[PDB]
Amino acid sequence: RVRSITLGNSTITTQECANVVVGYGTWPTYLQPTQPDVATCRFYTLESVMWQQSSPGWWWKFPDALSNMGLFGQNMQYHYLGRAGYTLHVQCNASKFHQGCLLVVCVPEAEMGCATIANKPDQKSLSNGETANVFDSQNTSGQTAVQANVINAGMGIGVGNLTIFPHQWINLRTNNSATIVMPYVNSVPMDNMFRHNNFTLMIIPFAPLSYSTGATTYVPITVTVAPMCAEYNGLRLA
Amino acid sequence: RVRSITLGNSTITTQECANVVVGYGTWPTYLQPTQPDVATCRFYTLESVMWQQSSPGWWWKFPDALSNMGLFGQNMQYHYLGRAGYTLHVQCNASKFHQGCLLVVCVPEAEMGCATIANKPDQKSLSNGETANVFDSQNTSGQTAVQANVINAGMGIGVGNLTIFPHQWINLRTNNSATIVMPYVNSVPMDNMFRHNNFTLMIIPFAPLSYSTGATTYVPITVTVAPMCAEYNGLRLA
Amino acid sequence: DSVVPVNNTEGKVMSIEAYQIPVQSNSTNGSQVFGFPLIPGASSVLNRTLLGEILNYYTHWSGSIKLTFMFCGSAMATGKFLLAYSPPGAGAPTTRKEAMLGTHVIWDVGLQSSCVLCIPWISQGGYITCWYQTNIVVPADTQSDCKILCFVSACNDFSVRMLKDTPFI
Amino acid sequence: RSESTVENFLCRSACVYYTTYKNHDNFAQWVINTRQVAQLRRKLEMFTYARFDLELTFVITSSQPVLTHQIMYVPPGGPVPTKINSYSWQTSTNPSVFWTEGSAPPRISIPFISIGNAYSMFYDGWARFDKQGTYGINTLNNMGTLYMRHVNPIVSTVRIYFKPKHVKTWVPRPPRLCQYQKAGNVNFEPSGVTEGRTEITAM
Repeated sequence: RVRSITLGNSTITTQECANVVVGYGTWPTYLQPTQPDVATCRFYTLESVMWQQSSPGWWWKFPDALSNMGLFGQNMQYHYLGRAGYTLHVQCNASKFHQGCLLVVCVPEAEMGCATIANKPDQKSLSNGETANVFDSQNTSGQTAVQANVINAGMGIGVGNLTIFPHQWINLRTNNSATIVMPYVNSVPMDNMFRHNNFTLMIIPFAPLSYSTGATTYVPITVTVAPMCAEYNGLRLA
Repeated sequence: RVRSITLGNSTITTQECANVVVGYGTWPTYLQPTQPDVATCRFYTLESVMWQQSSPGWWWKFPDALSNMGLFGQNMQYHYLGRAGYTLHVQCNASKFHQGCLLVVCVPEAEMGCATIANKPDQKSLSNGETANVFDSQNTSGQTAVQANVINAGMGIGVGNLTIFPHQWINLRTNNSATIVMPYVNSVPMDNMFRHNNFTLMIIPFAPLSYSTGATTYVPITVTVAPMCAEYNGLRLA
Repeated sequence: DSVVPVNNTEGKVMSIEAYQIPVQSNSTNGSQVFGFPLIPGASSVLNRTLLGEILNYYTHWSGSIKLTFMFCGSAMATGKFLLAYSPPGAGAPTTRKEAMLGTHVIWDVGLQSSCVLCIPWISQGGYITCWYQTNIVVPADTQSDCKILCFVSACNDFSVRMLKDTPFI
Repeated sequence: RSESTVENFLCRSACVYYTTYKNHDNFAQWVINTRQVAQLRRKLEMFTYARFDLELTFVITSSQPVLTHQIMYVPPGGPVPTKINSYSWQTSTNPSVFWTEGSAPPRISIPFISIGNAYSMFYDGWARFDKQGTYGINTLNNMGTLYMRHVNPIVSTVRIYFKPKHVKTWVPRPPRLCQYQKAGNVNFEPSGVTEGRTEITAM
């Protein structure tokens, strides 16, 4: 019924009945000498976020989200060129007296618009590393701010069409988790992990959280990330 | 899923998935002519006790606990020498909105200390027959009283080490029952059941009972006892 | 296995409460729940357990130990804890993130009522800490907090070498 | 389902650029760009990556003996005219066509030319992380530039017709909801998902 998964020196627990979404039907694989690194294939658990009846949604940019994360974060600095796939585990802690529904979606090349049309968004507004950015329910206003109104997913599209990207729904009535496997996707086989975010993870409520009186007023959402088949440019003589 | 067990003229219901602890890995067996008696092999259900958020624990001494119990109680008086093993079924009635945890342990030769160091405890303070004695949360004071402070299990040991004796834990989160099979244990093959208590059953909370508002304020605990392989000295000419 | 008096603070040592690690359902996220020096023959937490008592009769000993953590909240309670182990000489994590980057297990009480660790090394130190990854989510407003019980025993073939008087008389 | 294929959806001619120049700074230019026409841009942006060859046809007219025009293509990284008589007009690595009025319009084919394995429609990154003004610029999408001049007072008008060929695309995206604001970015005015109705029920 319950499965224990160990990678490196870290262990997490998932359910055996949980479904797995493999984006684009493709599993991550290995690919001017290139050096693989398996020392980083462990689970990195991000600080959880709290889901309130009024939460508009959250997002993370991945190569950046793990930039401070130990050895993975170090390989990004010692090597200049590289690639990796990821497994993303998203779980909610809720009782049978809670209701609500989330869309958990991974979006490739999620270029985002600016609150001011004449400008481009700043680096921090686009990503705060391991700290989640928050979608707005209203229109965003600022000079370098990301236009975060959730209705357009910050991209100028309708939010209900994000289902075109690898995703899973979490309906607290039936499931409290999602697993997404994201293959490396780019126009080039390897890139500079500090100048480009391969994908963005977005968690957007479509059915507001609510609960019976006396129940806990919020639901924790945890995101755990496990890199796969990471590869970097070699650092030695030929 | 649910099992009906009938002994003699009495029936109880237990779960098929319930675990059974066989003390010391030994099942009770039969052993100057000696006469077996199967007429007493029935279930004797003791008056239940109520578990409150502040309950310190309960205990029973066995040969004595069943001394008023019909025929078993009579064989103890008609015969002078004998032996028996026991199956003890301990069950709790609680909802999914209750929490707490009990240690159910059977302790051989549980000689208990007196509240006054200079004295020895009286017979009633040691056992009240089928009525449970209660452990204290404070130090006991009296001249013939049993030192019942639960922290030392009334024996001068730390209570957390009682797990060395045959036992089972009841965590209301996962189970509401325990079954312990106790073989006859002594220095002699048969003894006088009115001058010696082979073992004491102790039920000690390690996690206080608590519950959601509106839920029943207490949890009933029922102890059911079934003697096995009872044997007594013969009462006839050779 | 015997129950470990983890909450052996002044005023708790004289009660059964010494064994009960409190869990505050609405505590600050990322705060420490509990933790201790992992030394069976010296730490006040472990030296009176069945394992701890036996080892106090020997001058030298070594082996691995097993630690079991059991959650005793309501059936409908859910949430996560981070159980982290700090190897000998590594000190102890100061934050949840630091603990997360070392060796650990995420314990989701909604799936597993208990979690078991086996320390590769215990000798005549390292640390165990537990962090509040999430709060504890319940369906109803309860009267009190939740408790965790901790148990300890020898894990593998454990060795002792020279007999001595116990230090407890 | 033939009209639904990627090739039938995208392999269609469009007028992408209109300009005038005179025979008396008097030259025209166009950077090849797939974000100049809203209908072309919206169809291409339903994908994240693409590869295609480009067919370019030039409709050239003029008004006040035989006029000859030169159309020059400068590949990414090639020399660029700043003046009508710049040396770059004669570079051998900048292909050009010499055409006279009265014949069929000029047509040339430019192959896929990125050094990446696909052109990207979107880029969640910076050309340089030290300059925040470079967000969204993928230099691998440089398709080259066209320059146009008379060979030797008249006014010429040029219409450039663009047609993708042998088109392959990857990673489909939602169609844009918002109207386009600028060609150099994805900025938008927050917009509602659909047109409204008066009540949730039928009739």
